[PDB]
Amino acid sequence: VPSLTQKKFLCDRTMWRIPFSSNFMSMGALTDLGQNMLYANSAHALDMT
Amino acid sequence: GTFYLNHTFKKVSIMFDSSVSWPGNDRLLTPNEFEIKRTVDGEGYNVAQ
Amino acid sequence: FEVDPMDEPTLLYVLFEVFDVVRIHQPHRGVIEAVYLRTPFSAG
Amino acid sequence: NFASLAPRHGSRPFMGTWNEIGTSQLNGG
Amino acid sequence: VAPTHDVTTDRSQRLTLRFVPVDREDTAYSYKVRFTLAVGDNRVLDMAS
Amino acid sequence: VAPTHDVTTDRSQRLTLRFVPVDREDTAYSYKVRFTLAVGDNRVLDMAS
Amino acid sequence: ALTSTPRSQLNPPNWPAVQVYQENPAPTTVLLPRDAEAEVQMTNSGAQLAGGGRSSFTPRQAYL
Amino acid sequence: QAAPNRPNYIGFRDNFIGLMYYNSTGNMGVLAGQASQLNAVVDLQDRN
Amino acid sequence: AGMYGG
Amino acid sequence: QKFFAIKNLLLLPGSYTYEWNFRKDVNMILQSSLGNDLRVDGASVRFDSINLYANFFPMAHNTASTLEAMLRNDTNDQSFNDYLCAANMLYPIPSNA
Repeated sequence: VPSLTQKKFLCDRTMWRIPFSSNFMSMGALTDLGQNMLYANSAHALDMT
Repeated sequence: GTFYLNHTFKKVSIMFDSSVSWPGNDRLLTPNEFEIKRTVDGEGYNVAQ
Repeated sequence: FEVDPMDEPTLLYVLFEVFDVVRIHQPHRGVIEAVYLRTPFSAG
Repeated sequence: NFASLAPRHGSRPFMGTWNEIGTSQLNGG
Repeated sequence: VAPTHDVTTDRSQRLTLRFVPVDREDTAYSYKVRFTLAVGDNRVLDMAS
Repeated sequence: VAPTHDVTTDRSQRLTLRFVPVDREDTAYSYKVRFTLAVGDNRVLDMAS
Repeated sequence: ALTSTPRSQLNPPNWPAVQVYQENPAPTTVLLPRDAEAEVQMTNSGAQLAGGGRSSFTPRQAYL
Repeated sequence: QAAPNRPNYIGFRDNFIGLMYYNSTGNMGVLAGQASQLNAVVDLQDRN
Repeated sequence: AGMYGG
Repeated sequence: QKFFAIKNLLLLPGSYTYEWNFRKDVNMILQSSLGNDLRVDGASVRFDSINLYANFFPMAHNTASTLEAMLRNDTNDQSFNDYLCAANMLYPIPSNA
């Protein structure tokens, strides 16, 4: 009897992460994208849906 | 000079030192062996119907 | 090679271990070059 | 020196060991 | 203190680049593709990914 | 003598190479193939073949 | 007087070679890729080549 | 009683708009150098 | 390095 | 993508034609449990569309051009080794030899 498929992922016990680096790498605690001349100068409100 | 069995051949390889197929170098349409007569079609090799 | 007697038609996997170096470079902007061999059993 | 590329642990840049430039992975080597 | 002098850029380049075929075929036992992957003057591709 | 010195190649040229259609298109009376044949810097095609 | 070639037969049937504009471009400088005087020795050593200074195994590159 | 079906006009959208993905950052296109590949157009979710 | 991440 | 020359290669930019011959033969693209010797049961494949992907690292255009104009050389050039690095010879043994 014919069928479709269903796909789903399971990520328990850990949190999703998004690093604040412009290449997204874990190069250090500080990042290149965190201490540049744009985010250390000015204040920035964020909207996050 | 009677010869009439030239149509009964399948696949001809020539290996120098049992290492290199002779024309080598990716010469021709299938370079490991000299395919005189392929029964099935493939991607289309057959000459003169 | 001496093997135990077997039922079905089999074969043997002789695997002569050789070298393999696949030294490449791209000396133009968009042109790649490959220079390689295996050197007891080389294509030559 | 190329010190502006390594992820620095503090003031000293993290410069790796000398086996981190080639490889010798053959079957039984 | 992971550094910022010329690692990750401002110049607005992509991160993944899916390529799309020419040479689309069919065979009773085979299939083929080819991809004119273009990369361009910079942004060196690592070819393992 | 059948001379050497730049008559036959060395550097892994394929002799015959099957090209391909990209975007065949169909009407009920016609059939319109659409090729991209290409040769690069060498292997100067005869086009009678 | 300023422009036309001084000739006897106006409307001649067969112009000479020198009184007709020729086309002499520059001699075509052809860059030979790989001089095979030391490249056929590399394959006979056993290394099959692929791809394609200009090459790493030979240092010289002549062009005619 | 047969009243007529009421008419509509299936036609192409005026100035053919919506037929090219605009401001869908990700479904954009690019005029780019053949040798250089770099984006000479980037797009935003806003900026209609 | 004791840290939640790099 | 397991071929040893193009496995861990470092690819300086240009425009590179990249062909591939996939296999549609259902016998050695699948795998049975019990030695279900297929191609007679009715198993088949069909490929809708096959796409490439790649992952560029974003290097700065002054420091990529001190990689690229330093990697383009005669002495700075990649060289890979096959792991198994051998040549099978494939000798048959007839029935009970």
